[PDB]
Amino acid sequence: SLELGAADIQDLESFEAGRGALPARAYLQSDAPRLSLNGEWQFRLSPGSRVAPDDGWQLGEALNGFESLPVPSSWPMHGHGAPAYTNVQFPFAVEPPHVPEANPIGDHLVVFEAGPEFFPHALLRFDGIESAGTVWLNGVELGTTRGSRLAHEFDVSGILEQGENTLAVRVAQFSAASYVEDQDMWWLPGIFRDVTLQARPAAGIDDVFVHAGYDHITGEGILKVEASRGGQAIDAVVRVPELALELAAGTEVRVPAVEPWSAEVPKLYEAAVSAAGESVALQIGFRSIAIEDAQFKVNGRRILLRGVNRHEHHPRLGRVVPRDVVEAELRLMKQHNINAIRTSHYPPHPQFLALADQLGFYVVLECDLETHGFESAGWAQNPSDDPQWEDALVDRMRRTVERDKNHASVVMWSLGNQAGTGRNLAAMSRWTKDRDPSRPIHYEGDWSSEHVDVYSRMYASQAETALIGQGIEPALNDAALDARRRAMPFVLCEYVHAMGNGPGGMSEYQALFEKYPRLMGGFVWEWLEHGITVSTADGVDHYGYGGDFGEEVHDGNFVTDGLVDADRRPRPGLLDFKKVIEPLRIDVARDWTGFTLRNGQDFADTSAFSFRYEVEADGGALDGGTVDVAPVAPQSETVVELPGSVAALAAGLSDGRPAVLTVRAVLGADSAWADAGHEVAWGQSVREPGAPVPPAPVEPVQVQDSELTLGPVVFSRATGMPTSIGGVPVEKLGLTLWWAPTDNDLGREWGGADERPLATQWKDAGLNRLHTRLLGISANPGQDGGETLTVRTRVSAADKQYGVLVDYTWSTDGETVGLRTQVRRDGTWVNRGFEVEWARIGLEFVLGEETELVSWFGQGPHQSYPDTGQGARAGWFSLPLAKMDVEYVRPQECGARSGSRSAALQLGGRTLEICGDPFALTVRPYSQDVLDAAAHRPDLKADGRTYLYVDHALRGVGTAACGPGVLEQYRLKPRDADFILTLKVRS
Amino acid sequence: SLELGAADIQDLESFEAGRGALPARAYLQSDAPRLSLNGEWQFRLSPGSRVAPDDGWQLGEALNGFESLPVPSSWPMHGHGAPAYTNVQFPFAVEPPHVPEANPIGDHLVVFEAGPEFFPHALLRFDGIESAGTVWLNGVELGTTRGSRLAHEFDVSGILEQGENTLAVRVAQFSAASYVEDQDMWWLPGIFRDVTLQARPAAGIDDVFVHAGYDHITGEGILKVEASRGGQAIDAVVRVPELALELAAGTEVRVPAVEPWSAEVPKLYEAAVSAAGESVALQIGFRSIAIEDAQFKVNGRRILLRGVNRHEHHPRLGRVVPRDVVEAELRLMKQHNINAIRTSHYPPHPQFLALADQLGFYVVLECDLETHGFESAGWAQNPSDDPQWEDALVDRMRRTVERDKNHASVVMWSLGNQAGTGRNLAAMSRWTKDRDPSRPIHYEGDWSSEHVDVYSRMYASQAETALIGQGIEPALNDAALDARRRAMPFVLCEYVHAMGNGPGGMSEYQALFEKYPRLMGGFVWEWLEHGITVSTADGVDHYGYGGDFGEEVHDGNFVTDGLVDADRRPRPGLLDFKKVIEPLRIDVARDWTGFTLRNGQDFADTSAFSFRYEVEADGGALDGGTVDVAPVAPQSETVVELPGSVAALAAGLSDGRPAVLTVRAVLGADSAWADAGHEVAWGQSVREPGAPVPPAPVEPVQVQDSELTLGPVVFSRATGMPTSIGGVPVEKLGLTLWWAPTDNDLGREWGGADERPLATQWKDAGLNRLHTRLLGISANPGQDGGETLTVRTRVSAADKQYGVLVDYTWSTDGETVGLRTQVRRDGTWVNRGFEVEWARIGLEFVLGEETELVSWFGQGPHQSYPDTGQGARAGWFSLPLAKMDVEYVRPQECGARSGSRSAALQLGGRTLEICGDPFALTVRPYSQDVLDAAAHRPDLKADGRTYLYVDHALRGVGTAACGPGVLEQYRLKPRDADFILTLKVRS
Ligand SMILES: OC[C@H]1O[C@@](CO)(O[C@H]2O[C@H](CO)[C@@H](O)[C@H](O)[C@H]2O)[C@@H](O)[C@@H]1O
Ligand SMILES: OC[C@H]1O[C@@](CO)(O[C@H]2O[C@H](CO)[C@@H](O)[C@H](O)[C@H]2O)[C@@H](O)[C@@H]1O
Ligand SMILES: OC[C@H]1O[C@@](CO)(O[C@H]2O[C@H](CO)[C@@H](O)[C@H](O)[C@H]2O)[C@@H](O)[C@@H]1O
Ligand code: NA
Ligand code: NA
Ligand code: NA
Ligand code: NA
Ligand code: NA
Repeated sequence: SLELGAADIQDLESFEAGRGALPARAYLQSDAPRLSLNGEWQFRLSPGSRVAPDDGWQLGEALNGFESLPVPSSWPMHGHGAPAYTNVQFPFAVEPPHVPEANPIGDHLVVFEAGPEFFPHALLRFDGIESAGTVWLNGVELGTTRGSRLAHEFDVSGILEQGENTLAVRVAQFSAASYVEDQDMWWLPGIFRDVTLQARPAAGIDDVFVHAGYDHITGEGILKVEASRGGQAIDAVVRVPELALELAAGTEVRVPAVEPWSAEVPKLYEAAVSAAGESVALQIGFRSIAIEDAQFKVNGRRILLRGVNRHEHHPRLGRVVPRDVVEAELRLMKQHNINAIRTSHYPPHPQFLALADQLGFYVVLECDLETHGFESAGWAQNPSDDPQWEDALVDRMRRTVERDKNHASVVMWSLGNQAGTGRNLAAMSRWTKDRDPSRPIHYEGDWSSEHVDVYSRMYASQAETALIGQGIEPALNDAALDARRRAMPFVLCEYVHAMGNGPGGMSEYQALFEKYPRLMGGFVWEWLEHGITVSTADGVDHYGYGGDFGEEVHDGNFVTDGLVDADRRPRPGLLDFKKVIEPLRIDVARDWTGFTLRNGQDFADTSAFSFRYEVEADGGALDGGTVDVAPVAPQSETVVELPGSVAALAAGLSDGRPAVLTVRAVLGADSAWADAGHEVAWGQSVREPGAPVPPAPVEPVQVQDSELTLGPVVFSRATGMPTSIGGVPVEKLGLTLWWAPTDNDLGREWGGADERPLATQWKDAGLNRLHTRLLGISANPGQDGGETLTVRTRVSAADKQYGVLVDYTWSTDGETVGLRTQVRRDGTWVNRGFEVEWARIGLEFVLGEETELVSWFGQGPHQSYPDTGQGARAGWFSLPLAKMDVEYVRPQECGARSGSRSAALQLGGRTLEICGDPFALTVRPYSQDVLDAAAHRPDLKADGRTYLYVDHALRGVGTAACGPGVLEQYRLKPRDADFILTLKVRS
Repeated sequence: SLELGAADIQDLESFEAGRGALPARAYLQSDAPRLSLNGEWQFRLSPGSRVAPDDGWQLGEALNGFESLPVPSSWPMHGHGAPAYTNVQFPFAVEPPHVPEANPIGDHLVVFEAGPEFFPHALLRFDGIESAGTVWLNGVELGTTRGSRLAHEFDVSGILEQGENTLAVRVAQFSAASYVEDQDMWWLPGIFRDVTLQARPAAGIDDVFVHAGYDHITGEGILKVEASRGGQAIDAVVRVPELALELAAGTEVRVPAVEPWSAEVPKLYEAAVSAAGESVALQIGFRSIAIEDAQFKVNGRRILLRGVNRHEHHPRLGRVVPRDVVEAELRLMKQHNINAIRTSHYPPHPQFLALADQLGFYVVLECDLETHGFESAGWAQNPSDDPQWEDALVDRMRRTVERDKNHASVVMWSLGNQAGTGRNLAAMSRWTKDRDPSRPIHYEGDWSSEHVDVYSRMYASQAETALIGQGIEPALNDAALDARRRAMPFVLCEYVHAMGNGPGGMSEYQALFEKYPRLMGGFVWEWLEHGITVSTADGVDHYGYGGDFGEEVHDGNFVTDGLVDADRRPRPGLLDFKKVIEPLRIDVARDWTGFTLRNGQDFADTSAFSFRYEVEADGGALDGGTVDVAPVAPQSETVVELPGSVAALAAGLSDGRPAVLTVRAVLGADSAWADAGHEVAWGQSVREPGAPVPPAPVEPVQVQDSELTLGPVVFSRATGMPTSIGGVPVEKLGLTLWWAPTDNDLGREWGGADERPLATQWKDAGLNRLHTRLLGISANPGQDGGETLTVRTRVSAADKQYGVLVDYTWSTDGETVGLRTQVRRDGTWVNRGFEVEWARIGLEFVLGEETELVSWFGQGPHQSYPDTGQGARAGWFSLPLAKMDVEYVRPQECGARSGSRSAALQLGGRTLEICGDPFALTVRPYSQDVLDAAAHRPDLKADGRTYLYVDHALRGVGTAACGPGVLEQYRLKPRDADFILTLKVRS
């Protein structure tokens, strides 16, 4: 037997959990001495175990090939190898427990000083190593770690020396554990969380288990704080000053009155549990969780989960998320009305839990387990059902539960994610129910729900959710399991996939959540895009995604699928989501006399809010103020009268003058997560502008050799298109039916016998390559010697027989231009046996000058499509051209403003104004073909023109990248259509 | 009505044939004065009719915007616009008779002098204008042309002036006629054939119709030469000096003895038909065509068509094919045993016909008609069935037939190609049968064969051809039409699609052609690749194809699908085809005493051939000479004894010494198409070398820290791979299962429920991204203290569970290395529900040095795959590395030499030798991933290494790009396998 490295590889292929570690326990704030070893370490990378040197480097002397590296780190974020993104696919051959030969081996070393306070007893703590670590101290092997997002501690008593010590950690990227860590995210090896030296004084406390229930009938707290040392219960004193409590650890007491903890009102009581040699500081939130009548209840009430799935990602540091970024993003979530977080799909940094307790989120704390890439072989060799993996998988769940069991914010334990069904998941569930019966068990991966307490699905359609909400979904084959599941409350652990332009269809889910008590709510997939900052040639910065780092196998931009970008800048989807889940409903009376107010919170009344009104018109604000609202109880409603001035202003409005009344609920005072005046909810009533009246056609057509003139518009006699409007140069005018595919349009819709993505259906149909034939140009009798001009055209694509006849009828009184567009199908829009859907029915104006400013009356400020835009409110908006765009990582259709009544483009010295019945407005400095061709933002280039899109109809954007496509009501099937616009140019 | 250009466009949209032209007639060699106007014209291009100037340019004075252009020309070959390639797709919206707005308009003008010999009467002749011409002479409109590959003539009497004249031609690229000219080829507008001024003397001859039949019972010729003027029969004298004939035009006579015309023996008699004012020169071939007993017969005998489809293309001049290129390519065809040409899919240049008469080809003369792009709408609006198109389509057939009706080589008229079924095709057939009953009618497009005389298909499988050959194919629904068709002979007008590496499966068709009299044979698709020469940055030259010229819609490299490249360099497919269709069969006796000889010709005996033998061995030729063969009649056979020296040499051969006896039939004398010694047919008998005997394993394994040594091979202990063999650096060794997809592998195979191209099946299966895990390395007891070395590995791909266990067992005596490779499936090779096929079972050696020379014993010199290589003969070959490659336009797998027994690579100072039971050999200076990624030849780059492929098994290459995929016997399904090689290095 002559091959090198067999012992190292045999360890990496082990099914066992780590070796040599102390018992799993809680992460506890203690007064015991501690020393963080975070900082600059020395690092050496080898390409595999068989060539990783056995050169005594653990002793730290004469190190050849080492360089400095910050720890904690994801080491491919610092030039060592490269990030690699796969979704489901494993990046190595599926032969568990075997590892590939190409397996980055990172040797880590740091020298540190240990003072006398770490003797006789201390330990070393590692809060995360991806995926397999071997640890030596002063050349002595302490043990190994498995479970990349889990904590390990090693006793160093009698190995640590007073004074200088050398810590050495060999980290393998891949191991047998990789087979159970197949989350959809970047593969990033490293020592990516804290390394800590902790003294273990005699007569100390190793573990604590807080039990703090709430009796919602009596208002009492039920408190018991367990404390142990070496796995044995110990004498300790628990003190809770604010509740006047001094009690023994280990005894259950009834606190006469406590204020209960919820995400809405995250009341925490400071406490300490003390033994002779060590004191632990705790924050106690009293709350009880119960499943009753097919509802998930906290403190006696059904709650609504307004959730997101939170991965840990940083665009420059990988899995290392700085604390200030964590604090800021949780405040951002609260500021967008989120009340719940799922830790997809592993425990977070241990510091996250106290922030969730404090700011207030319902947390689904999920174990580090995912075997998704076994699905493609029918789950053959799945670790979840393989007896050899039982100890490893129970260990993951044990470490998960033990670390975070004291936190009020944790309201469910999750076994893992997309790991199939199997006996080891049952073992993990049984262990958890025995250890901590206070929290229900979640696991979507087994739809029978045999070993869980809630029925969880991901991306179930709105239709299926409505059936589940009514308790009428199809039965399981097993009657006993069906009865159990039908009595469970239902949660969407992932829904309304937020990739690219979208997500559409959020309102339809939310209406069901509000209607059906069995529905717990849902967690958007996902909070953040995992973009990785990259540099172009001129040092331009942009986000990269799958395949941008040389991966042989990858899943492209599927890692950029979030409500916020990697730097936590909101995508439009977050602005819409904030509105969808707003915790108050404000319905403003049509006559502006008042508003109906429903408090949708579960526990809090409306006393935290100030209720403000404003009336706005073309010239700005006309009236505004605040109104007193007696506190509305949770789940109750009332009618609030507005001051008489408001309705009087509505009564005096001249007909056709637009005006908007907005009623807003804002924070009356600073909270922990935002300042006074922060907006939480709103409602509006709009007095719409009258339809624009088309101008009298009193100008005639002036005919020249090659041009025609009709008031302010010049036409080409060869094309029939305008070449200038009031001096503004027009390079092209034509019909649009297509847009640059969104991420959703690139996904298959599994619903019918056509599984081509919409984008492919469009390409096959030629919708991206329309051409127009001129049929004729004629002038017609207008008014008082005036003439209208009708240009007849037909739009089709090469090699297709279907088309649309498009007639433009132009009229002018000399200042205002009337444009009537009529579209008529000529032949059936069917291609490859399937009917062709359209993205829109609209016009593209290509103008020969650049636009500096875009203003409009309609919905804003951000984009809106038929099935999105909930956060776009009625008003007057004005933006520089650049701010009309949306910086999605892969450029795609975006930036449309649906519901526009008027628009004004400032092209240098002129202003082009458009009016009509509702239209969507888009303005870009590059063409649709440039947008579609661009894979990253630097691929976009301005060409000196303005591309102006005026759409009479748009389709929805849906969530077809993962989950439901566009709902039926928002699909755009070929039809005949006609629409009127007016245009005019101002200097 | 204000749009510009409506009259021009109305003409372009006309359904009528041209206007103003003289009656269609034959192309005739006359003594009437003539003046070619070919030469430098003046040319102006406009982008469409509506902007094409009406500026009096036809008068030729004050021309603004004109530049010189050669005529004839395809004008996009000279910088004016660009070539555009589509296969089926129309490049404009399918709204016949309407034309797109983007429609290149080329104005052509030339000034010329007309002497007195062109008065009083002359005409102007245009032999081709694509697609619509309007002609003016001295400002007077003569008429228009429709039918791009058809001739038009215009009477200029009284318009032509003595002295200077100005000819003006406006040419539209697209017209209504484009709908009926949808051939799979480049769209190339232009005046692309001759322009001629011809005097029409009084008492002349306008048309001639030669009837020259052959009575094969009596040997008589049946001759009647019709002559007419102004459409009326005239008095003229026919003289045929060689047959001692002087007869009146219009009278049928019986010539007592004539020598008949065939492609094999193209006897032509010179003749002249003379009136008082004009004499026409003719070449008369006597031959009669008959369909009898479901056979296509010429001169009383069934013939075998050994055919190609000939387009007219030139890589720098487009549709203009210089005469010297025509002459050379027809000689090249004869030199590759071709005897038949289909003029796909329009009449050729008129000069082609006399060359075919002279050199000898059976010609299928096809009308300019193809409506293929209507198929995708179920043939809705197909012109072939639209009454408005009757006159246009009958006109095309009339001009087709009238031009070429005097040529003996034309043995069938074809109505067109892929034009569906319809009443206008029936009209064309009826017109043709009435006008010229002497030639059968061909048209594949209507499978019922209602209006034809032969049953024609394209790309029918070998299986279906065998059924048709036996007369047992499934019946038509209509019993009367079925009876008619079952009594027709059967031709493949297109088969064994020759795109890229291939075509495979030619032998299986040919065996059927020889077995079944109903089978007429077939015409390969196609003779030439339509590559267009393009230049890179350093002025490197390469061929471009579809999409390389900016086309919005195109069909890529489907235009490069020929037996020869655009410069008429043979592809390997032509070398194989020559052998498949060789007209003699030579079967050499195993004992080398003689050979069996079958004469497969239809008319000629074997007297044109010299029969040569040669015996070759490792040291070169050992014996050779000629042998006398009494002439063998067509379709007969004989046994020919070889001189005794040959068998004596075979008897004396020491066992295991390779030697090859080749018997060849060459031209005994110069022919019109090749020189004496040109090889026509051959056969071989090979005395195979014994299996190489593996060396005694008497060397032990020498173990060092990181390396192992076993005689001349050094191994890495980390990988188990050799790092040098006898000093030759080895960078990598591993198993191969994949190759860079051929054009055929990129085509769908419609046969089963998996319609993914093989290339896609491979990509989905990960076959292009294999990885290898090392399982162990061990030494084992050899002989006399010697050791063998077994390296155990497993090959798989990321995210897959299937693999193959590959064990390498190495042995050496110190000079020769034995390598045994054993492959064993581990798990089922199924992916996405379908079994994964392999391209090969082989080894890739990546050597760290360049190869200058590759030599081998096996088959050669050119490439061979399991279902190709018929033209590769047994022998010893040696080539510089560059000449191992094949210059396909899109690089792809190619260059394998199947059937190799030994190989020698010269890498500088060393020679690496490989021996084994048969293996395929490939050697390249770049990797497979470079080959697969390259879209054009300049994308290939040498990297300083040698990539050496030794394959124990290969799959076939088939013709899946269009037609049958790999036949079952040549498919390579996953299996277990083992194979032995020996290696040794010489300095
Ligand atoms: O295919 C549905 C079926 O598969 C199971 C495991 O057998 O769940 C797996 O597949 C689901 C569908 O892709 C995933 O949603 C789930 O996460 C995964 O574990 C069954 O539970 C389910 O009935
Ligand atoms: O970082 C969270 C932090 O944001 C602050 C200050 O920026 O909150 C204010 O700022 C937000 C920026 O959009 C406002 O949207 C928000 O309404 C406002 O309170 C801090 O107060 C908060 O703690
Ligand atoms: O161009 C046709 C022309 O080729 C010639 C001379 O090249 O024929 C000879 O050349 C061929 C080149 O490969 C040989 O393969 C062929 O065997 C040989 O006769 C002319 O004779 C022929 O007319
Ligand atoms: Na609910
Ligand atoms: Na994702
Ligand atoms: Na108040
Ligand atoms: Na035959
Ligand atoms: Na082709």
